[PDB]
Formats: sequence, structure tokens, C-alpha cells
Amino acid sequence: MERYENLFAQLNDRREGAFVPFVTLGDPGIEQSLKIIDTLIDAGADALELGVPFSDPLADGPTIQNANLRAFAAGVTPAQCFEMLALIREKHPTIPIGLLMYANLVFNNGIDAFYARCEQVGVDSVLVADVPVEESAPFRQAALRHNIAPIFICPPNADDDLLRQVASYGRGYTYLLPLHHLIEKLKEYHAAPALQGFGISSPEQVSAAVRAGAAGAISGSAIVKIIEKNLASPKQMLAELRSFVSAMKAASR
Amino acid sequence: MERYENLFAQLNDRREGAFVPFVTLGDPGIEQSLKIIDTLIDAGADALELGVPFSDPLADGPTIQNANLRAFAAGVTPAQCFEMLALIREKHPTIPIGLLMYANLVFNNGIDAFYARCEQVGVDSVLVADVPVEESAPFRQAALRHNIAPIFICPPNADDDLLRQVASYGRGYTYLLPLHHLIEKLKEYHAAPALQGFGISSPEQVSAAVRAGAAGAISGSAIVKIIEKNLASPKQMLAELRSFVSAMKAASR
Amino acid sequence: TTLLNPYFGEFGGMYVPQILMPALNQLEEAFVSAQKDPEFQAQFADLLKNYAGRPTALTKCQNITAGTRTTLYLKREDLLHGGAHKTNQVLGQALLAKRMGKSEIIAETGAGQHGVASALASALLGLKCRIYMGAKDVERQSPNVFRMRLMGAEVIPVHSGSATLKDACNEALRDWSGSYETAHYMLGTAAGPHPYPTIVREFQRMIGEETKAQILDKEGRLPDAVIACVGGGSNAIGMFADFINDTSVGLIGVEPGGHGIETGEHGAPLKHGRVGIYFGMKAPMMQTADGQIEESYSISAGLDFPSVGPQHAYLNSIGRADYVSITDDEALEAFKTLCRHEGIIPALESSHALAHALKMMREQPEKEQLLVVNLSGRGDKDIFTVHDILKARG
Amino acid sequence: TTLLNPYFGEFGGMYVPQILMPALNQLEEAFVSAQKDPEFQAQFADLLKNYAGRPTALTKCQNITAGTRTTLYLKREDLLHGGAHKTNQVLGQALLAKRMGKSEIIAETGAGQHGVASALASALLGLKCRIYMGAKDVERQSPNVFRMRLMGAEVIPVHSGSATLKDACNEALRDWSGSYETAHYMLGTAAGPHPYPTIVREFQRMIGEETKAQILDKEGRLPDAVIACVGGGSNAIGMFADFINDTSVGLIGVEPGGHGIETGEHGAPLKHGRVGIYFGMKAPMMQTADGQIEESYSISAGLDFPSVGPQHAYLNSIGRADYVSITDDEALEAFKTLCRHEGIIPALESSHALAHALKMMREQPEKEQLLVVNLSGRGDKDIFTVHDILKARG
Ligand SMILES: Cc1ncc(COP(=O)(O)O)c(CN[C@@H](CO)C(=O)O)c1O
Ligand SMILES: Cc1ncc(COP(=O)(O)O)c(CN[C@@H](CO)C(=O)O)c1O
Ligand code: NA
Ligand code: NA
Repeated sequence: MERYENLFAQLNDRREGAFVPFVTLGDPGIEQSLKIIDTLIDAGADALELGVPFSDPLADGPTIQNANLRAFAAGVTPAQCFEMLALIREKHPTIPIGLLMYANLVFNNGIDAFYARCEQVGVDSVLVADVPVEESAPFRQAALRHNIAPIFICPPNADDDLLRQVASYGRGYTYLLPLHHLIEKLKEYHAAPALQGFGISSPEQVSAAVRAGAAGAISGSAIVKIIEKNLASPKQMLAELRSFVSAMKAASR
Repeated sequence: MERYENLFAQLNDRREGAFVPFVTLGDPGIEQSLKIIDTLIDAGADALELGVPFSDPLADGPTIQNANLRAFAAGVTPAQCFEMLALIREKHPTIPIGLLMYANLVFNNGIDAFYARCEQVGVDSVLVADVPVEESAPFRQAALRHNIAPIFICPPNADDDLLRQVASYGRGYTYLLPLHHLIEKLKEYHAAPALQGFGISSPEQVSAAVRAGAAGAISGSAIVKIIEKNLASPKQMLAELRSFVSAMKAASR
Repeated sequence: TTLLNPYFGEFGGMYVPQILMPALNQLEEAFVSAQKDPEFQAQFADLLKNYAGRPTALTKCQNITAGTRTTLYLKREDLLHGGAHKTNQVLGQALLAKRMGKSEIIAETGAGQHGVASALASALLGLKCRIYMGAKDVERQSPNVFRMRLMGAEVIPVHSGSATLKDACNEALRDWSGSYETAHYMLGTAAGPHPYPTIVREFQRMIGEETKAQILDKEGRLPDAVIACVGGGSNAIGMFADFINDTSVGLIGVEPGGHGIETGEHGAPLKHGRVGIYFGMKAPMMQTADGQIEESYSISAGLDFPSVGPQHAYLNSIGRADYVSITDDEALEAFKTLCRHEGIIPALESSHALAHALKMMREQPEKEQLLVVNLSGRGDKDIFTVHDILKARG
Repeated sequence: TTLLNPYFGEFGGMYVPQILMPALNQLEEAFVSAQKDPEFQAQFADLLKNYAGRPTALTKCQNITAGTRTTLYLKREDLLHGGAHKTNQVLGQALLAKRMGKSEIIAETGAGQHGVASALASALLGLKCRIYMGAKDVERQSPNVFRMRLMGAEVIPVHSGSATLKDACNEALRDWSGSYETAHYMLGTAAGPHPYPTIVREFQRMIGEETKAQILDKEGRLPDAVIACVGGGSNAIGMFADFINDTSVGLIGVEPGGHGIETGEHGAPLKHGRVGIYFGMKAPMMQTADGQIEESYSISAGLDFPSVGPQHAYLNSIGRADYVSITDDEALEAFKTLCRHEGIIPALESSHALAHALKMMREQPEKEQLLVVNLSGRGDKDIFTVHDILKARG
């Protein structure tokens, strides 16, 4: 949690938006994944959202689905993903790191134990993609006991009752998926700062989201397509990532 | 009809039984069939029963079934069978010639017309294998109008009512299929003289049938097996036929 | 003599070798006795209801008749145990065999449906069942052959003659002639020597009896016509029998026209063959000019009996029923149509009856008419056949 | 909140992404409304009776129990239109989709039976139906795929993950998330997020309701136990629901034990898996130690759902139902036994339930017991499979 508060307060003083790329841990293998992540941060990522591979990602589109299959081809498991997060944190102490998890991997060895393991490796937030606010109480409580922000998606089909619960239960940031209005209500209910998600794959959409009142943007799959296209040349992959991220970050300024 | 009366009266004066072989017309082809028939008469056949090939001989065992298939492989039709009978009669004026017919071939172009065609070529009798006495009236009447003997089978499961109808309706000979008793009742009801049929394939059964009171014996398929075995050598076939028939005929003396 | 008339006008009779007469007479006496025995009737009813699944539904097909003034019900013999109407009369005939104290059953089959019915009835009722089937038909009905055998029946291929249904028919009669003392010959259609055309009708007539009850309940009056396919004639005589004395109700039997009557490759002897004497009866048959019996051709394997039951020949002769034909392509079109608009996949045999009802509707779409088609079987068994054709044409 | 409880004890729930919440809430409100609407109930009843062929027979199997004191009835869901119980709830769910004004249906299927049920219901009721199925399962279910398509349904293979049922399940949820405004997701078993475990039960409960009526009529008392296979849990919750408050009647669910529980190659998560959260519910699942979801193995393709409905998990937890497993070879033996002694060929899914009843009888042949097995489907579809095995062993 704290790292988000620090980050947004810093971006607000520079009147800048956050740019937050998503990638699957371990895709296309551990060593190359560590390097992609380092590159996204060197290029200007303000925070990261990191996928843990799960067999049945019923909430992901094809790009991400393929990212998981590459990660599983590499033998990656959640216990390896947590070694990777510990390493990434020991390299970059302030960048907030978010996980995008499926509920079974959080529930598996005990929900409080999952959030205790997050806290020990230095994760700041977790979005459980298949737990709606209705089912979230044990997840949010355990998250809070271990100082981890539980993130919720605020869907376009959201109504008032939902906006109030997402504002009350969420911390760190609200994952936003009448744009200008949703934002105004979230602000009115003092929700965690909104990141516009989905669809974000060019600079002009980053500027647009900040203009609308969001605190920033998250690019849910564009980084992943860059990986997929460049599998044959790891050096060209890093180059285009860096290029893509510097341009999106520039747009948030 | 007349040729049977003449024959049995002649055999009774020599205190002899009739021996009557069965063959399929045209098996295994027309020319070889004409020659098999000539051989059976030269060897001592007292009368002949001749099969016309029909597609669905639901009253014949396998040996005869195969005889039909050979005849059909040769292209034989009922109209060819009737040319063959005319030829056979112009060669042998006194030997009674019986046909073993299926009802559809008799009914096809009109039942009275079939029996008029028999009469013109010189056939003496016809056994329709799938017309029981119950259904026989149009067959027997047409047969009688053209001086052809209608022959009936007297089955082993026969009862008194049947023995009386076979005795009243049959002419020429009764096809017999408590042996000594059946014969006595047939004689008592003045039926046409009885030929023992079925199973007859060695000399001692010929002597046995005459001993029991029958007028003779018919060999329903043994001649046909001799053909089937000798298809590769027509000359060996004639030789064994002659041999077989002379021995069966000898037994009837 | 016999207790019941063996003729329907000039057709029918008992044209079998003398040695099988007593078997027929025995069967007819058993049957006449069974029909007056309340206990037999109650045991038959119990098996139809609790084992076979009677009464079957009468289903109204509204999407297929949209925009016409035809209302069409389909009599659902496809939902009986075993997937066809054949099951009804096998149960009745197996119970008769028991009544006569027999312990074996002999059956003939072409497409394999009646073979499977006879092997299921014999498994249930404890009879030892052997089944004859043309080698050519065994060859193309492996799934049916294996079901028969899982059910305990001995399947005997018949390689004589054409190696098809008529040859199995002769072999079965051959066998019965020598075993009728402990075996019953369970004929599969309303044809063959008396008493079989009568027995089979009477054991299929619940079809029409149920249809009358159910159409009066749902529409308050009788149908304008009832329509059924005719291969040997059993499903159709079972739908028409309880309507014969209802003079307003039209009876239409449909024979397979194959590639087209003009081609000669069809299976429609009632209207396009010639009377002959075979399979123990006098009736219309597929035969050559010289009187050899020939095969019936159809895209449907079950409409392969090369003659037709005598009672059909008779009801056509006196004009109480009308018989028509439907070709392979018309049947295939009706098969596709029912699947996509009603969600029922029909046997291709029954698709001939449907195709004729569809022609009645489409040819005269503002004529008001209430039609019932007998859906004699389900068409799961025909999917490969339809797949391949659809594949050979795109 | 919700109108009905989404939990059966700790199991069940609505674990889906937030964007599908409104779809679920909508479905639940429609359902609660339908259940109080006499008109909806009458239209459902009419389709079950006149289209699907309810009520199904309850058949007593006397030859199989000979020489024991077990009386066994089989509930004949194999005689419903379509050959399985799946047809019941598709009709109910299609009628609900119409009620909510939807015009498309999304379905998932594994063995293909629920796919065929959904494509037949959608052909009859005029809905446009697309069906997801694992590529590996499409590959081994060509006859089922082609029936779906003859019926007008679009079949979409799913190549992600294991290319089997669970992957089709995810794809179907993915699609609905973006189309629930005009499409209903017709889930095929009593599992998934609330309200589906409730809806499916309530649309299958005529099974048990009919069985109670029919066993009281024929035996004058309730069964000692009712026995059904459990793949996702629908046929079994449909047989058990109307008995849950009849405390003397035992409820036994049978999961596939595959090659043997010890091998690990089975499909029995209720008793041998571990609770997890997937497919929108908390329930026992086949999963690795680290929480990846795995496939269920069985010789029967339809017992492949790798978890089980929450209401089963709950009735096991409080001891009202007992759950057991049966291996492939035991199921195959029961399949052979029914064919040869009763003349019914059962689905290999239902052969697991029969094999357990057969073990109850044979293990204790002088115990007097009245048992009903739910025969969930017919096994025409399994003949090739059984043929090949029987061929690989002689
Ligand atoms: C579904 C279905 N509908 C109709 C028929 C035609 O027979 P019927 O005219 O006697 O009704 C058949 C016949 N099938 C026979 C002849 O091949 C058999 O031995 O299976 C059928 O299987
Ligand atoms: C005859 C039959 N009996 C039982 C079952 C098991 O499902 P249930 O436990 O939901 O009853 C199935 C399931 N079949 C499913 C899962 O593969 C389908 O998509 O077809 C079945 O087909
Ligand atoms: Na015919
Ligand atoms: Na399961």
C-alpha cells in the first residue's frame, strides 16, 4: 500500500499520470522475464502489474492466454514467481508492484498465508480477477492485515451501489475498465486513485485518460504483444519494449 | 401323367422300384447339363425331376442353392430351361419328366399358360415347392387341364386330413418325405404311388424304401453333389454319375 | 383350414412348403387365444409401458409449417426403447413365443433395427435368439451387428443369392422349417405368410390407437390424413389400422422412389412392381420380366424389403389408402429440415413420410389441413450416411 | 445481494469477474420470477411431455437381481428425446432465456451430449446457438459435433489450455462476459457460479419427483437408496432433490474411479480432490499441489468435469449423501451385464451407477433392499469404445 500513496503523491506534484505496464511473470522464461521487467522500469514504468501463470485464466483474452502457455512451457510455477518478485524488489525498492492473481492460487495454501508471502517478498497490491466485491471479504481482510492493497475492477456496467463498495473496499488504486462521470463519483466517494485500463495501447490514450481525471493508465496487453512478436530476437524485444514504454510514459507528462 | 402310369405298371410287372434322380437344369451350363441328363438316363434313371433355377429357393438346402448359382452364372433362364426340356423329350419319348418349380415362376405369365407350355414341351408332372395343398387349387386345376400331374409332398409331420387331401389331389406320384404307416394310409386312400424322397444317397436306402412299400426312391441332392465335386473334369463327372446311378438302379431290382 | 382369413382380397395367403403349415397353424391358434386372454394383454401392456416407454408423444411441429395453413403433428415412435417402432411387435411376438412354450427365436433383419429389437426382447424375456442378415448388410451395419451381439444374440450372415434381406428371409424360413417345435420365427414386418400380416398389424396398432386419442385431445377432431413410410408395411399398418373405419381420414403410405421411378432404381413395388408369389404371400414385388425376385434400392437401408404387406396392396386396390413415392434427395431434404427447424433427427426411412407431408404443405400452402406423420425411428444411425453424401457434394 | 442463498454450507458462491455479476443477478431474478409464473411452468411442462417424452419409465430389472433379495428399478432417462437427462434442463434454460428476451445461447460440452441438447432446444425454440468444445473433445466426438451442426448450431473448438471441457468452460464464460445482453450461457451441469447449481437442480428435479410417484405406485413405499453417477452433479441432484427430506432413503453418488484412485488417474474430486475456487465456485477439484486445475480421467467421456457441484459437496459434508467411486473395468462389466440380461444398452456414465448397485447386491446377496439407479443416458454412443476395448483384450 504505502508505495502507491508515495507514488501518486509524487506524480501529483509533477502533475503527471502514472503509466503501468502489465506482463506475465516468467514469459517467455525467467531470465528473459527479469530482463523485460528491468527494461520496463528503466524505460519509465511508474508501477508494475505482474501476472502469475495459472491453468485456467477465465478472465483473460487470447494475448494473455498465450503468455501463460509460454510461461508454462518454461516450467514456471507460483513458487518461482515469488522468487522472481523477491529479486525484483531487492533491485527496485520504491516502484509499487501489483499482482494479477486467480483466486485458486491465492486460496490454495490458505488465503492469509498467500498475503503473508506477498508482504515478505515486497508486493504492494493484488487484484484477484475472479473475486467480485460480493465475495471479497476474506481476501480484502487478509490483504489489509499484511499491508497489501486489495484492488478492484470498476466495470463499465457499474452502478452506484458498486461504486460505493469499490471506493470503500479498494486501496492503492481503482482499476477502471461515462468515463468522466465514473471518475467523478469515485472521487466523490474518496476511492483509491483511478487507473484506466483496457484498450490502452498508444500514447494518445494515455493523455486522454489523464485529461478525463484518472491518475494514470494501465496497458493490459500491449506489452505482451510486443513480447509475442519478438520471441526470435530477445535483443529486438527489449529495444521495442523500451521504445514503447518511453513513449507511453512521455505521454503522461 | 400317362407316362407315370405306364412306368409304374411296367416296374410292378418286373417287381422293381423306380429310381429318380434330381438335377438343376442348366447346371453347370446348358450343354453340360444336357449331357449329364443323357447320362443319368443311359445309366438307368427311371424318371427325372428337374429344377428350374429361381432367385430365392426358400425350400432348398445348400447343395441345391449352389446349383442355382452355378446355373445363373451360366446365364440360364426359364425360357432356356423350356428349350432344354423340349430337346430332352424329343430324345427320350417315354421317360416321365417332372419339374420342381417355385410358385412365382409358374404364376408369372399366368398359371394356365405355364401348364400349357409344359404340356407343349412334353413334361409329365410339376411339384410347386411353396404351394401347400391349402393353396393349390388353381395350380392343380390348370395342371389337370393340360394333362400334367400335380405332385404333392407328404411331410413327416402329416396328419390324417392331409393324407387324405394329398391322396385325392395328387397324381403321377406322391413325394414322400411312421414310414411303413404313411405308406399304408396312402395306399388305403388310393394315392398316387409313393416315392421316398430326401436323404436318399446310397443303394441300401433304395432297397429299404421299396421294402417299406414305396414305389421307388428319389435322390434329391446326391447327384447334385457329384456335379459340384467334379466341376474341373466334365469327363470324370459323367463317369461318376453313371456309376452312381447304375448302382442305385441296381438296388431297386 | 384356418381360424382367420389369410387373404386381403386377392393378396396374402400361405405360400410356404407343406412342412411349415403346422407351424403357421399353431402360431395362428396361439395368437387367437392370446388376443382373448386378459392376462396376456396385461403383460404386453406392462412391457410396452414400463420397458418400452409407451405411449409415445404426439409432437406438434409449428416452425416447419410457418406461413402455411398445414398443422403437422409427428407421432414419436423414435422415442420408443430401441429408437423405432419395431420394438412394439417384438415384445408381442416374444410373449407369444413363450405362450407356445418356445425358448428360441429366429429373426431376419436388413438395416438391423428389427434384429436389435428381437435381440433386446429376447435378452429381456430369456429366449435364445439367432438372427439372420445378408452378408452385404452385415458389412454395412457393423454397429447394429455389434449391439445385437452385446445383447446375447447369435448373428448369422447369409451369403446365398443377393446376400441381402430377401436372402436372410429365405434362410430364416429354412431354419424355422426344421425347428418350429422349440423356436419361433419373429418376422419383422407386416408381410410373409398368414398369420404374420395380421399378427404384426395387431401388435403395432397401438400406434394409431394412441394417435387418435392424442389428436382428439389436442385438436378435438381426427386428422385429414395420416402419413407413413412403407418398406414391408408394419409402421404404416400400425398407424393406419384404427383409422380404416374413419372414412374422412386419409391414409397415405410412402414407398422409396430411390434415384427416381424412371431409373428403375427404387423400392416401390406397390405402385411400380408386379404381383407375384414369394416370401409366403401373393403381393406386388420387385421382379424381373421372367419372375426372378430383385432388390429394392433406397438411400434408406430399412426400406429394402422388395415387396409389400398384402393388407397395403388390398387397401390400395379398393381405394381406401393412397400410396406415393419420394426420392432419395427429397428424403434427404426432409431429414435436414426436421433437424434444423424442430431439433429432431429422423430415421431416413421416416424422412420419406415427412418429405411427402412437406410436399402436401408446400404445393398448396393455403389449404387448411391437419396432417400426422408417423416418425417411425430416430436417425442417429443415419448421420454417417448423410455426412458422406453431404461430403461428396460439398 | 441476491434473492437466493448462493452457498450450500461453505461451497458454491459467485467467484466470477465483476463484469459478469449483473448477468448472474439478472438470471437469478428471471429464474425466481419464472418459478412463480404459472404460465412458464405450463409451457415447460408442455415441452417436457409433448416434445421430450416425460414422464420416463421406471423399469424393474428382474433378471439381473435373480437369486438375491435386491429389487432394482432403473429410472429411464435414456428414453428422453436426445438419449440423456440433459434435455430436461436445456428446455428450462432456453425458456428462461426467452423470458429474459435473449435470442442467442452459448453452451459448453465435453462428451457432446449437453452440446446436442442445447442445439436441439435452440432449433426448437428459435435461438441462435453457439457451442464451445475442447479441440481434443471435438476430435473424438465427430458424430456429436455433426448432429450439433445439422441442428443449426455453431460449434467452436477451443485449443487453449488442455483443449478439453474446462477450457471450453472458460471460453464460454469469456464470451458471455461480453454478450450477456442478448445471449444466455446455458451451463450443462449443476455447478458453476450461483445461480446455476440451483437452476439446474430445479430443472432436473422432475427426475426424482417422478421416481418417488412411480416407486410408491409400484412398491408402496420409498426406495432404500437411489444411486446416480456424478460428473458435474446434475442427473444425480435431479434424482436426489425430492428425496433429501425423506430421511430413510439413502442417496449415493458415484464418481469415476478411472484406472483406480491409487493411480491418480480418476475423476473423483469430491472424495479424493481438494477444495479450490474455479469455474465460479468453491468446491472440491482435481488440482495440482500448487493449485493448477487438472483434467478428470474416465473411460466415460461424460464424467470429465474436473470438479463437482457445490450442493453434492455440502450433502456429503453433513452426511446426508454418500459418495463412492467405480473404476473403468467395473463400469464396463455393468455395461455388458445390462445389455445381456435386460436388453438395455446404458451410457458408460450411467454404467458407473449400475456397477455400484450391482456391488451392493452381490456383496450382500441376502440383504433385502429396494434400489433405483438413475439410467442417465443410452449407450449407443459408447459402442465403438466398448468394441475397441473388447478388441484390445480379446
Ligand atoms: C426406422 C424404420 N422405419 C421403417 C422401417 C420399414 O419397415 P416397415 O415398413 O415394416 O415399417 C424400418 C425397417 N427396417 C427393417 C428392414 O430393413 C429391419 O430389419 O430393420 C425401420 O427400421
Ligand atoms: C449420459 C450422461 N450421463 C451423465 C453425465 C454427467 O453429468 P452430470 O453429472 O451433470 O449428470 C453426462 C455428462 N456429459 C457432459 C459433460 O461431458 C456433456 O457436455 O455432454 C452424460 O452425458
Ligand atoms: Na417394400
Ligand atoms: Na466431476
